Amino acid sequence: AGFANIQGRADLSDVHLPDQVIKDVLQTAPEASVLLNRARKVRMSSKKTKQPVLA
Amino acid sequence: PLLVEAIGKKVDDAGIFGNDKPASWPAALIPGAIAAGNSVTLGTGDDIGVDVATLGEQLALDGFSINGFISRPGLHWSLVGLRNAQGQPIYTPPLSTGLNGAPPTPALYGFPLNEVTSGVWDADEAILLGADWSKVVIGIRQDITFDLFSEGVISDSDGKVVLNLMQQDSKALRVVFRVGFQVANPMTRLNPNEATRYPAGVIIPAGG
Amino acid sequence: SLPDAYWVDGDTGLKQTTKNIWSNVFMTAEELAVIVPIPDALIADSDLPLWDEVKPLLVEAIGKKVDDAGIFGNDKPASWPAALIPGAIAAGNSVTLGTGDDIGVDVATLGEQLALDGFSINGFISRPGLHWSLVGLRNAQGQPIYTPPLSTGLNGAPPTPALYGFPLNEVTSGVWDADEAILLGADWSKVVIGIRQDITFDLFSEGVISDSDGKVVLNLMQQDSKALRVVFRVGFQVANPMTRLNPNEATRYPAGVIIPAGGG
Amino acid sequence: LGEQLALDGFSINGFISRPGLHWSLVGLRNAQGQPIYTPPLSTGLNGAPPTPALY
Amino acid sequence: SLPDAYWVDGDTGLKQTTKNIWSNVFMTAEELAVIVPIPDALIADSDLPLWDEVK
Repeated sequence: AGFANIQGRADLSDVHLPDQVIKDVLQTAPEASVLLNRARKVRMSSKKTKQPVLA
Repeated sequence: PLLVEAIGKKVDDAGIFGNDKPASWPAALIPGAIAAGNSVTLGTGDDIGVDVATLGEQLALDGFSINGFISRPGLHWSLVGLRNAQGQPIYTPPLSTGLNGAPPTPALYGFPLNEVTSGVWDADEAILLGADWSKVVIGIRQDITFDLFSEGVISDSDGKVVLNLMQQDSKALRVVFRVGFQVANPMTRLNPNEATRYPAGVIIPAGG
Repeated sequence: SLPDAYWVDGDTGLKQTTKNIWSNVFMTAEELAVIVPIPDALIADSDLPLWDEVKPLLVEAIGKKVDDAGIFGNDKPASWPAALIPGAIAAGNSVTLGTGDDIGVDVATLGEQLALDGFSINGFISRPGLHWSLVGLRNAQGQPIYTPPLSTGLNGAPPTPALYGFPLNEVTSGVWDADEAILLGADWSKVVIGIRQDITFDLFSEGVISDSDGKVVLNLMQQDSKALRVVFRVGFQVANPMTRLNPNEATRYPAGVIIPAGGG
Repeated sequence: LGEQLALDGFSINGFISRPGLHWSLVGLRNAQGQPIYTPPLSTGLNGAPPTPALY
Repeated sequence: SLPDAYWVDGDTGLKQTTKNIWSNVFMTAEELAVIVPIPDALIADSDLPLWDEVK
């Protein structure tokens, strides 16, 4: 044919028409723990610790 | 970073709500206050401020003073939306409050209103927990430790091999953390009875 | 998703395994454009410099269509996601005005729904005239509510236009439909516009304007004329990540809307 | 009236008014019987009224 | 597909349109592998280097 030949998106390869990528993941920041910040913090050096109490 | 977050979530869920808790650990803060009777039902009086003051009185009757809260997600915006029977603002002084003006820092009775933004908070169990936080202790034995493996096996409870890292072209990352929890309730002159003295109190939802 | 961690049953207890999951989000560019033909006898003898006069109005006319598609969903391209107001309604992040006692408690109901989804409001956009409708409303006691009690008297100047310390940002470009919304509140960092081609102007001295069925309606060479073509390519995304407080995509949304009351 | 001008895109800039409107405003009471032209908490019958103004 | 071209019918004869077409071809990587076990005693005792021999 002579006329009305036109280049469509359907005529090209996936290598001609690639999607753009964003490397940054869409997420919210990780939440910090309640007790690991509110509670008083002590360094243990055995499986158990003991304290005397007035009773 | 997602494994560090997942560890912190399990510690809070054991220490506050008592879900899937180790057997050597004491009663968690919410079940411990409910068992001691340090509990209030929301809307027992005219505003959430009277239930919070009831929680403060219950700790004073045990010999402990509140120094802070942890609380449900979205509580602050439910407090700025709060009106008395005369249609006035409850949460801030009426003489300095109107719709143009910015809300205050999230607080009740001068204490910060720490909303729990992790998925741990079961709002069908509690609205708010108040305590003496000096009485709550976390013992760290081994900090969050990461190890990577390229030889070895993942195995069943019955000795059977389930994944072989060498023979199935795979690696694995192991995370380990070791931790203790204590809530310390010394003897007080006001409440010598161990079964009802406690250093924390809770507001629970209405109804069943 | 998120991984788990598990309690180990004593020393030499058998440790457990876990995994994690990811997915995709997309954005598509769409095109809006127009032509302005002028016979160059009129360009030459018009005291007004017509090409420098029309350009600001064409820039403004492009911006008006992007707002109407992205906020209200009017003439919206078929590839674009749901618009902010229809999306907020479908998610259930909606409040009918006057269900509470006071517009300030309906705005607070908005802030709580977003906080329960895991997002915070950091601003508004609102209907034209909202500020004067705020100075014009009363408590059940019959007194003004928009300012502190010691600044409610009718002799005094109204405050800077705001709700809860956020500026009202009335939409003065004429795009707004007050039968659909009074106020939209959002985390505005979660709303994204992708520029594929910024507004480009081309001026042509040659060729034709043609009908749908191929007739020539204006020949630029043979009728001593020029035409100005303007083109923009733009994409729109509203980006809700997976939050800790609401995992469900069907009900988590980063914006909320206050809507008009129903009829009798 | 201020809203109607804003729905046309004009900003209200000032007024002109009927004779005696100022003393009509200092006599303004709501349905609960409180004043409105000045705030109820900080005005009572003893003190001078404000300079004649509106918003 | 391949683009055609044409003979123009005299000076000021009407020239004709043409188009080109592409498609995709796909290649998938697959794995082949084996394990060879040997005792430490043989690796030590051998006068010939057993690993660089088997490779």
